[PDB]
Amino acid sequence: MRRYEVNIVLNPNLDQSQLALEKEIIQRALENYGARVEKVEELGLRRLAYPIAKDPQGYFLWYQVEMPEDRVNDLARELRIRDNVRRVMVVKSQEPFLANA
Amino acid sequence: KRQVASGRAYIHASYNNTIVTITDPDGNPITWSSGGVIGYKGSRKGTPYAAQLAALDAAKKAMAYGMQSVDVIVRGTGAGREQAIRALQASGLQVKSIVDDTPVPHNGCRPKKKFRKAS
Amino acid sequence: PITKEEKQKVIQEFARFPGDTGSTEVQVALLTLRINRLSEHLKVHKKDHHSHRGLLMMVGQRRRLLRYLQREDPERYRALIEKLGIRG
Amino acid sequence: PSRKAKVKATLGEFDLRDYRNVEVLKRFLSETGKILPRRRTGLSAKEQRILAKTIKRARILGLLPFTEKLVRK
RNA sequence: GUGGGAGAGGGUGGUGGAAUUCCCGGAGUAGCGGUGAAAUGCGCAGAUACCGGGAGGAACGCCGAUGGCGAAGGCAGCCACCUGGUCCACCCGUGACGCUGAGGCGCGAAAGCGUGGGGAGCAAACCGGAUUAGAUACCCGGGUAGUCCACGCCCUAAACGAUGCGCGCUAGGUCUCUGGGUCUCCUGGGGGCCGAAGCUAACGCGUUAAGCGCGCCGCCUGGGGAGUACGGCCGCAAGGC
Ligand SMILES: NC[C@@H]1O[C@H](O[C@H]2[C@@H](O)[C@H](O[C@@H]3[C@@H](O)[C@H](N)C[C@H](N)[C@H]3O[C@H]3O[C@H](CO)[C@@H](O)[C@H](O)[C@H]3N)O[C@@H]2CO)[C@H](N)[C@@H](O)[C@@H]1O
Ligand SMILES: NC[C@@H]1O[C@H](O[C@H]2[C@@H](O)[C@H](O[C@@H]3[C@@H](O)[C@H](N)C[C@H](N)[C@H]3O[C@H]3O[C@H](CO)[C@@H](O)[C@H](O)[C@H]3N)O[C@@H]2CO)[C@H](N)[C@@H](O)[C@@H]1O
Ligand SMILES: [K+]
Ligand SMILES: [K+]
Ligand SMILES: [Mg+2]
Ligand SMILES: [Mg+2]
Ligand SMILES: [Mg+2]
Ligand SMILES: [Mg+2]
Ligand SMILES: [Mg+2]
Ligand SMILES: [Mg+2]
Ligand SMILES: [Mg+2]
Ligand SMILES: [Mg+2]
Ligand SMILES: [Mg+2]
Ligand SMILES: [Mg+2]
Ligand SMILES: [Mg+2]
Ligand SMILES: [Mg+2]
Ligand SMILES: [Mg+2]
Ligand SMILES: [Mg+2]
Ligand SMILES: [Mg+2]
Ligand SMILES: [Mg+2]
Ligand SMILES: [Mg+2]
Ligand SMILES: [Mg+2]
Ligand SMILES: [Mg+2]
Ligand SMILES: [Mg+2]
Ligand SMILES: [Mg+2]
Ligand SMILES: [Mg+2]
Ligand SMILES: [Mg+2]
Ligand SMILES: [Mg+2]
Ligand SMILES: [Mg+2]
Ligand SMILES: [Mg+2]
Ligand SMILES: [Mg+2]
Ligand SMILES: [Mg+2]
Ligand SMILES: [Mg+2]
Ligand SMILES: [Mg+2]
Ligand SMILES: [Mg+2]
Ligand SMILES: [Mg+2]
Repeated sequence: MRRYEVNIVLNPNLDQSQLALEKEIIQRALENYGARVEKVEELGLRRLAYPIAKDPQGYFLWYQVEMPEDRVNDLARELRIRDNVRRVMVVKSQEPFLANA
Repeated sequence: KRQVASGRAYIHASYNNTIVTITDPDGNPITWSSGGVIGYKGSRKGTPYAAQLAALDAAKKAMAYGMQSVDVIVRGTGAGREQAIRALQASGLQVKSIVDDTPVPHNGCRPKKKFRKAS
Repeated sequence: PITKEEKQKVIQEFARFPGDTGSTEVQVALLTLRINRLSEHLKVHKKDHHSHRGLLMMVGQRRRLLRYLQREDPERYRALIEKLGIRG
Repeated sequence: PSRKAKVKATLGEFDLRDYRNVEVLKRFLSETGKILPRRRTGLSAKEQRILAKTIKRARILGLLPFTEKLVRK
């Protein structure tokens, strides 16, 4: 059991129904792969520095989880299955490194 | 015939020649000109003077489309890049902005031996 | 990899007396742990040579320690080998 | 080279390891999308090394750019 | 052993953007390209320049360093997994368990070979243009093997610090990477520069010795003949020892 951060960028054009659906599927995958959700930050629609799948914006989701290591990669693959999912980046969590502290 | 009146101006400048394409704001070409479009044939196309004449010719043919103001985009290092810029500024087209879009790979493709000692 | 509880479990297993960390038995046991794990890694990943050098070094170290044990107390040597299931 | 001002010296306290923080990370990039050299950023070796990975992560997340156009040439 | 650290060390899967080429569409027209100057070449079956979309291969800009890691060859986008080495602090455990190392075994850049994939860019050979007294070349236009992946061979090199490995001893100064501490400074591990003593034919080396010493290994004995002949071992071959 190691601590990770799942970043997920979604389609900005999603309405309530489709978005809530995508979140439910995401959390169902997080459940199915044994990942326990600690803290969640939903940032939402934000500007991008470059277009992603033709869209100038993206819908940002951030999860902090504790899951088994061996399954991690696999989980990410699953998250990429969805058509409406733009980006998935799973980062092994780390302690902050301050400058000017 | 269009009647555009505002557009883009692309100066593609290499060591061997300078070609200038005036387009509508959607990017589609209206007119173009080069060192060889004017009388010049051999190495003389790479001349700054050739760039001046080319820029002016492109701008003229553009003002025939009723073009007034353009945005300049520059690609590539070579003489007559800045001469093309200056000629466009003196052209009778108001120049709004100038931008360097020159393409560079992030270590992408192997160069010809002439361009080597790099990648 | 090798976590803390695994390592402690094997240390307290081969410890001569309570508080024994670096005695030859414990050292050979630890080395054997790492070696079996690394050999398992090299069952796959046959193209990892650099790790394999590590394996070589560990095996050498273990063989040297065991040689010392054989030299000193043959019974403790026999017991250790029987326990870990080495050589052969 | 690096003749104006001190990127780290004027700035607050911040986590160098945070990829999601755009407003602070923008300051470490030039007119183009390029990561500024130490002589500009004013950071140290370790700091810089961390900054690079943070920025690259952010770029992949679509938060920061890779390259950019130069203006007023 | 416990605790803490830095790292392009290695293997597998995934994934990102830039650029090149090609394909489709749009707009547009007389050239583009290339050189010392040109020509071959490409373009009215619409090229070059510009925009939109798509496909594929390979390499990772900035960071990047006078930097880091590795025994060497060598290692650079990002993410996860697997995994090797190493440094520091505590002074906790074992109690000489050490060093070197003929043979053996393994690793070993590039090119090269085998089977099967792949093939954007580059390109031995080759086909052309030019240059020249000639031009089998340098320059330009094309271009196959190859460069890429998997598995299996080959075993070489200016494989270089042209400096075997280990330990102890012999002024300092200065820059740097990475730890710890009473944190202007002290202390440890790396990487550079100037230099005590000393050494060196000289050049230079000088706590990262080429100084003072001890241990073990490999090697040299004028030049050409010649890394050739003969023999043996290795290799599918090229060829190597
Ligand atoms: N990203 C996976 C990497 O794969 C490497 O090896 C793999 C890659 O070289 C390559 O993966 C795919 C390939 O399946 C497919 N046929 C074509 C694709 N372009 C390749 O990918 C790679 O190709 C080359 C590799 O030199 C790179 O230039 C390119 O950037 C990269 N995308 O083929 C190999 C087998 O899948 C190494 N295992 C390691 O670096 C890493 O795991
Ligand atoms: N080495 C690979 C890289 O390791 C980095 O992190 C590595 C280092 O930070 C860390 O070093 C630790 C050290 O902190 C700690 N104090 C002691 C430990 N023995 C070291 O680990 C070391 O030894 C073990 C075997 O015991 C190996 O498995 C491991 O690869 C090696 N680094 O071990 C990590 C794994 O090797 C990068 N974060 C990771 O992304 C990347 O894979
Ligand atoms: K000299
Ligand atoms: K034979
Ligand atoms: Mg020309
Ligand atoms: Mg490179
Ligand atoms: Mg290189
Ligand atoms: Mg690495
Ligand atoms: Mg077309
Ligand atoms: Mg016609
Ligand atoms: Mg055609
Ligand atoms: Mg193709
Ligand atoms: Mg550089
Ligand atoms: Mg080297
Ligand atoms: Mg003690
Ligand atoms: Mg005692
Ligand atoms: Mg040997
Ligand atoms: Mg080889
Ligand atoms: Mg090769
Ligand atoms: Mg082959
Ligand atoms: Mg070619
Ligand atoms: Mg050629
Ligand atoms: Mg062949
Ligand atoms: Mg063939
Ligand atoms: Mg091979
Ligand atoms: Mg050298
Ligand atoms: Mg050296
Ligand atoms: Mg040296
Ligand atoms: Mg030092
Ligand atoms: Mg030092
Ligand atoms: Mg002297
Ligand atoms: Mg000196
Ligand atoms: Mg010899
Ligand atoms: Mg002789
Ligand atoms: Mg003689
Ligand atoms: Mg020979």
